[PDB]
Amino acid sequence: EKRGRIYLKAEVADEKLHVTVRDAKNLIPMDPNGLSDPYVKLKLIPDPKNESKQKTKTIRSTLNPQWNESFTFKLKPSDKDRRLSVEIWDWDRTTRNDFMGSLSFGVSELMKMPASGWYKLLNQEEGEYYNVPIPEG
Ligand code: NA
Repeated sequence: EKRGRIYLKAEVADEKLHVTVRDAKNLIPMDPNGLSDPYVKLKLIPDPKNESKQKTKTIRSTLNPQWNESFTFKLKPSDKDRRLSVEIWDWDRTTRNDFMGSLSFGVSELMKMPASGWYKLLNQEEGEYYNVPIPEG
C-alpha cells in the first residue's frame, strides 16, 4: 500500500512539457543498510524506440531525497495519446536496480490541468495508467 509520495510540477506550454521533480518522502527501504539510493526516471509512453528517457541524479542513502531537478520534453502531435511516466528506482551497486514507486499523467490531461503538489507512489503497473494526488494532508 504505502510506498511514500513525491512532489511534482508538470505543465504543457508552447508544445513543450515541463516537469519539476522536487522531492520524495517515506520511501520504502530496500537496501541491506535500510535506506535506498533513489533516482527518478521520466518517459513519454509509449516509447517503442526508447528515445524519451530522462532521469534525475541518484541520491545515495536516503528515503527522503530532494532532487530539485527540472526537465523538458519537446512534444509532437502524436503525443496527444501519450502519458508522462514518473518512476522512482533504487540504484543498486551490486544487484539490478529495484522499483520503488510510480505514477503517470495524460499529456492531454496536463494541458487542461497542470500537475502540482503531492502524489501517492503506485506499483509499477498501476503507475503507467493513473495518478492519485494527496491534497492538503
Ligand atoms: Na540501492
